[PDB]
Amino acid sequence: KNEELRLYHHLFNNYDPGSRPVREPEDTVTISLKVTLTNLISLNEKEETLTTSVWIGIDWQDYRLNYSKDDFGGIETLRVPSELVWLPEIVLENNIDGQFGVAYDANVLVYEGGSVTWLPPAIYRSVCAVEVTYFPFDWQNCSLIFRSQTYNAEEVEFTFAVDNDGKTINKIDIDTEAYTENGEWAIDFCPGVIRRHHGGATDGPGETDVIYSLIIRRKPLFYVINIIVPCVLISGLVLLAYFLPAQAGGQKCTVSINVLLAQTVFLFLIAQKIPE
Amino acid sequence: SEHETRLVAKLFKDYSSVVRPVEDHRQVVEVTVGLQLIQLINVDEVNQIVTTNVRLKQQWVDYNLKWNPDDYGGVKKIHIPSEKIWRPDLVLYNNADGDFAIVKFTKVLLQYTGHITWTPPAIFKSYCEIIVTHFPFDEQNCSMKLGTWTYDGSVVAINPESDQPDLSNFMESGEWVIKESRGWKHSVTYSCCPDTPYLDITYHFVMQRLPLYFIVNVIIPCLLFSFLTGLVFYLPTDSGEKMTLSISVLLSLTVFLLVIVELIPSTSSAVPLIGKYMLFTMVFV
Amino acid sequence: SEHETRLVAKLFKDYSSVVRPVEDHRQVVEVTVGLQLIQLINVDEVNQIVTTNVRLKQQWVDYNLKWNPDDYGGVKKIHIPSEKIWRPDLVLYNNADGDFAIVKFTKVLLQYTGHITWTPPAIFKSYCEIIVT
Amino acid sequence: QVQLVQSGAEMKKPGSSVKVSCKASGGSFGSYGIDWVRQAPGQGLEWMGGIMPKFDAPKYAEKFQGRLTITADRATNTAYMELSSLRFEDTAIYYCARDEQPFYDSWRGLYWGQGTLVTVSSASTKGPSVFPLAPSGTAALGCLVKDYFPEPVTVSWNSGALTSGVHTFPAVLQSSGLYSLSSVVTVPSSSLGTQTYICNVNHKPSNTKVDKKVEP
Amino acid sequence: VRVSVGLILAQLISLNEKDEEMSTKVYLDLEWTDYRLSWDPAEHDGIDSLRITAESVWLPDVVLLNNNDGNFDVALDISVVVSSDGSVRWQPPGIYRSSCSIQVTYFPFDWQNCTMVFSSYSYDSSEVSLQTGLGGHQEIHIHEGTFIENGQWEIIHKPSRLIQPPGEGQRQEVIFYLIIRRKPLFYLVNVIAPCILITLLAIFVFYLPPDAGEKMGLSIFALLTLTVFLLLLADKVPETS
Amino acid sequence: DIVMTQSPLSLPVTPGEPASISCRSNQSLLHTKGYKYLNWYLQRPGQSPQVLIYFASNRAPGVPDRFSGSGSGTDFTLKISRVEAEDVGVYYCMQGLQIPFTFGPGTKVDIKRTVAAPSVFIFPPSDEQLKSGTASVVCLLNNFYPREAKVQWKVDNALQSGNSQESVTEQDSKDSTYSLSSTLTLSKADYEKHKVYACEVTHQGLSSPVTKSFNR
Ligand SMILES: *[C@@H]1O[C@H](CO)[C@@H](O[C@@H]2O[C@H](CO)[C@@H](O[C@@H]3O[C@H](CO[C@H]4O[C@H](CO)[C@@H](O)[C@H](O)[C@@H]4O)[C@@H](O)[C@H](O[C@H]4O[C@H](CO)[C@@H](O)[C@H](O)[C@@H]4O)[C@@H]3O)[C@H](O)[C@H]2NC(C)=O)[C@H](O)[C@H]1NC(C)=O
Ligand SMILES: *[C@@H]1O[C@H](CO)[C@@H](O[C@@H]2O[C@H](CO)[C@@H](O[C@@H]3O[C@H](CO)[C@@H](O)[C@H](O)[C@@H]3O)[C@H](O)[C@H]2NC(C)=O)[C@H](O)[C@H]1NC(C)=O
Ligand SMILES: *[C@@H]1O[C@H](CO)[C@@H](O)[C@H](O)[C@H]1NC(C)=O
Ligand SMILES: *[C@@H]1O[C@H](CO)[C@@H](O)[C@H](O)[C@H]1NC(C)=O
Repeated sequence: KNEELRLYHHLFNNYDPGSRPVREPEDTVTISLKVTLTNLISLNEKEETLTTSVWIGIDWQDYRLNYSKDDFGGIETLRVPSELVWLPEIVLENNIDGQFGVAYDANVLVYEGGSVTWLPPAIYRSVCAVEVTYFPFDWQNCSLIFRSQTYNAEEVEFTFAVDNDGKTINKIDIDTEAYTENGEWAIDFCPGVIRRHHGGATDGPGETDVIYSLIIRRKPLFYVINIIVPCVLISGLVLLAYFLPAQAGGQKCTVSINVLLAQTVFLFLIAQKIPE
Repeated sequence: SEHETRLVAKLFKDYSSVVRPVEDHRQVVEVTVGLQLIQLINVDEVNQIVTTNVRLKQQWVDYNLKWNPDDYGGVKKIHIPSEKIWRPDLVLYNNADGDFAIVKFTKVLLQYTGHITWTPPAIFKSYCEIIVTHFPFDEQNCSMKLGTWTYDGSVVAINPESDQPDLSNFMESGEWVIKESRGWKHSVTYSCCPDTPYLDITYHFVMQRLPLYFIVNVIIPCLLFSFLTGLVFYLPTDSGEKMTLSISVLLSLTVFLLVIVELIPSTSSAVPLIGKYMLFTMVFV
Repeated sequence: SEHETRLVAKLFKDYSSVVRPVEDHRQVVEVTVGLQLIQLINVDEVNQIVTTNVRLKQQWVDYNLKWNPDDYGGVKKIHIPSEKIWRPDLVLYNNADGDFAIVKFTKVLLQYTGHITWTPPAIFKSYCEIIVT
Repeated sequence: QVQLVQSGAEMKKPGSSVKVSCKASGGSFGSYGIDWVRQAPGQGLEWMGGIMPKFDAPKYAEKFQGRLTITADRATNTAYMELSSLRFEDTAIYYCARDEQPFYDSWRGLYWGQGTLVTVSSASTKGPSVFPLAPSGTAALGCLVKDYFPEPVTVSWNSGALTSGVHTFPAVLQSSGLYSLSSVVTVPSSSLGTQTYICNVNHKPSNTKVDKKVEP
Repeated sequence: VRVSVGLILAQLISLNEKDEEMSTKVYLDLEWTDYRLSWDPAEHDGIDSLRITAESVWLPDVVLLNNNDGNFDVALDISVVVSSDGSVRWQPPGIYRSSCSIQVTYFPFDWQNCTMVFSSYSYDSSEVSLQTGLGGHQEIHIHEGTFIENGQWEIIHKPSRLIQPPGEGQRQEVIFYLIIRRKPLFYLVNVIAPCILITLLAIFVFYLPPDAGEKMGLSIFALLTLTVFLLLLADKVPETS
Repeated sequence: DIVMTQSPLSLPVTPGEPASISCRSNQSLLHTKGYKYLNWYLQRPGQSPQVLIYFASNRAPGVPDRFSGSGSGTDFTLKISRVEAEDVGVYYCMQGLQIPFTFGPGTKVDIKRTVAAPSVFIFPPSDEQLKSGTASVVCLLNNFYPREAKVQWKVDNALQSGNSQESVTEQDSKDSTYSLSSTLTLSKADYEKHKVYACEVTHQGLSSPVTKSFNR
């Protein structure tokens, strides 16, 4: 007999994944949230969408799934499908494509002492209003807002995770050795904040969410080499018209109006890249 | 069929796909992982994402899916749905915007010895750094990191099937040539968890771009414009068409910039060689 | 935790999601429809299609989904999958090329009084006559 | 049923190398879960080495480091050992013990091979020299088989007709590397004068057919 | 198990040169015998056939091996037709995107050789054997009345061949070949004729007198028009090298 | 290395009543996860070793329910509910915690039977035997039990060493008694320097040792 099977039958024969793991209805379930960013794929200016590859670190306590390693042959971890256990149903509220949930429903790790860990990966397409004023020498403030789609703040609340040193991880975690910077965007800052609102008596039930603010800086090299420098030189060419003679062979109006035509071609070129 | 029907009914009467298929929980499930590269669909230099069509061959033993062929009419191998059994949760760690794990759940070949062979298809959209310094003569080493997402090396071990990926059924690519390929296993153990190593197998492919398309479509017109640039100095001033020639060469180059942006990728990781040649020609004009 | 399990088992022992949830079949089910506009994603002047991100709040009462909180440890509200219960089949009549009805079947907030609150997300692509004058 | 089949017995000399295989059938085996255990004549079991998932590489005993190489081939369901620089004390029966699903940091060995005898000796093949052991109310007599190599030797009495009282002692290795054994039988003292007793020593490698007459 | 594989081409949707894929709408024609689904019509009120949902019976997992978009299966499962003798006929619709290596040398005056490789994904040759469908007729069936003719591609040949394994894991293939010829009228009108006219103007430049002061303008605007047509062609030509 | 020892060195048993073996380590074999890495192996006469209990409490697949195991961090026990005639062999305990893994000396098991005194038969060197340049004196112990028996060759009350050899028969199934021969190897030069040779037979059940000799 596999001891994992015996432990699974002991824990899950009488278990409801639809009920919160609280002994009383008015108790609150605390969720320890960490968000690790693996890749920043793109920021679509035209659609105002940010595509990112992340995996969410979710930890919480479940007294129903509490066991001792001594009773079950020394098992310290059990992997089970996430569909069999209660989940807080964390979603990206500010998704633009209608995809709220995670990309791959990975197994939950059920540790001894009722501790449940879920580390699913996700691809998110989020709304990011592009501040166009200084494009392409611009920085953006894209937000990733996470919340429980079902439970309110009194039912489920969030806390930030802690590293091995004990400090609170109030930011987006990035593994430096595995991170490959985006070709166009550099991530400068990524603070995290847990907000609470609608908690007044007039408001009624309180609400909470976690917001991560990716401060990203554009690298303007492509626009500098391909657009700005040629356009500046072509726009400087009209100054040469002042030195040509005012005769038939001077070609003063030739140089000026053709520079205007080149500027129109550059307008057509630039219309394909700028936001709308 | 009747023998196989009876066998399947016996096998899946009390089977559990939740737990690892081990006689003892202290045993390790060894998974032989073999990647077959079928096609190189695309290399995205802008978003740094390589798309490939792969077969991810996985082999492991299931202790509970054993039978004696003499009791079932000599049936020594069968095919069963993969969704009914425990499988390793191999995940592409460097997935950019595709699927992280397997989504096409094909059938597994099950031997009477408990040996399982599962070879599902997958479209790997992997994120790799695209160095554009020597474009279109650029070489790109792009890797695919694979490992069990929720299982560590102490409960599930993974080993490569072979030192190299299987390129036997690889379709010839009209843009890239795979110079080298190799599959390396890695093990990382943390001081916090010294008894639970975390394993992965990284397949890397060294690819060389075929530059004929960009030579014909980009370099040759630029060379012609560069040659035409100096001809104005052989054109006398009395012709009254020096500025016509020069400014119209500039107009042709400006219109050709549209083709340039249409063809080459647009990224700011570095200045490509073709971009340097374009800028040189423009400053020349 | 056990009270919620017992309550959910009791309610759905002889529940039918196809029948309208009324005491008597000649009654009219009253549904309160509220639209929350989250984002105006895009207006397509060529195809005349406005795409928006919305929350379609729906409220109604189910006669058969009632309980006394005193008999279930003071439980006054629970969360139920919307697939298990009868729902109104609201459809975007002027849908251009999107989804006609709700496809994201989120959970519903069910009170002990039978009042159900369902606020699914949706992306409505609607046909809007565009005057380009 | 799962069966492990090892290679054949080998005759080797000091300084040479022996490679013993362990082929599996009826089951599926992997890169780990292989251990080699030898048993010298008149001695206990001794662990030589093996492969475990903890190290992902073979680990050997202090005695065998630099001489022993252990490998396992998942594709062909077989394992090998290669012991070089053989010594006289390396003479033993070598076993392979395997598990289909390996333990992480230990080993069990649910399936064992049949064992292969590796005999390290500088001596050459040589037939036996059968001397009689005449008896000094029951009389026991036999014939001593001495200075023979290699194994085995089958000893019978009365052309195999006499089986009762036939004790075939285990062959014992001398310091010279040559084997020796004695076959004996106990009979009534009165039977010496009425019944004749004769031992037939046969040596399969040399096809030796020796019949030594026995008399008091 | 003997499986007969045929193909009916409902529409040749397109052939994308940039993506090197051929999009086709087809109806498969799969025939095999299942002894378990045999019955006597005399004992069942003369019922000689049944129409059963595909998922309710065993199917051979015949898939397009050379698909480009990752979709292996059929677009709709529909129903099989089971005969009293156990014969099963299943003609599921299919929208497929198969990989086609484009011979770009003579584009747009070119013909392509786009294949559709069909085989069982799992069962080996000792379990399920394939044969070309007929009812020999080793070809893709096209109903002339209802066939949606392509406006850019003309079908020259449409054979089908059974490929045995080389020389267990061995698997047969049934390959349906579509040899299609492009119809280049669009490129003749929009590219070739303007190029010819510009070339005539480049020739006639040499008849222009030098005293007019108009040679450079004509020649270089001809070059500019050629650049414009290069911009035109960038969206259409293949990307291979 | 961790030193492993077992007791008793030899255990006679009767079928139909239980039995017990014990093993002890000089280090605690307790793992950090809470199980003890101690395996028990049985090597029947002529067969390969067979695992009985692994990790000191777990019965391996295919093992009869008679074999049970238990133990603490340093002391371990193997128990048999009811011994069968097939359970005869050498039992080895092995720790699987620390490399190099070590087997025990091994505990022998045999069927118990009524104590029979040894029947002693002696063979002197033949006068023809010296002609070849060697001399062997063989003294025989026939049908004795238990296996524990000591023989020492004393010449004029002078104990010998390094010039004696031993050989024992395996337990015959029918008679259930052992047999033994001791071979003395001397040079022809050493033979002529002494006159009288005798071997001692000892057994705790005998009132005194039985010494036999011949006339030279
Ligand atoms: C494209 O990108 C991939 C990965 O992104 C690169 O792959 C690297 O390739 C090199 C070989 O060229 C690899 O280096 C080799 O790794 C082997 C395995 O190491 C693992 O296992 C050991 C334990 O057995 C661990 O200690 C180690 O941390 C790893 O987990 C080694 O066995 C090899 O040893 C060889 O080199 C050493 C040092 O010189 C010698 O002492 C040895 O004798 C032997 O010669 C070697 O170190 C490297 O691990 C690969 N990385 C990854 C992540 O896969 C490609 O090289 C790259 N292609 C390009 C750029 O051309
Ligand atoms: C990037 O975007 C985020 C989200 O918009 C910014 O954080 C937010 O900043 C505003 C201030 O501009 C905060 O509003 C303030 O709230 C306090 C509440 O006590 C109130 O007293 C102030 O008057 C004001 O309204 C808002 O709470 C905050 N949101 C958080 C913390 O998540 C962030 O500053 C932006 N980063 C930039 C532009 O660098
Ligand atoms: C789980 O059970 C053990 C044993 O009773 C107890 O010590 C531990 O505190 C429990 N954990 C929780 C989360 O209640
Ligand atoms: C057991 O074996 C020897 C005894 O000298 C030694 O190598 C080893 O350390 C001993 N065990 C101990 C003391 O832990």
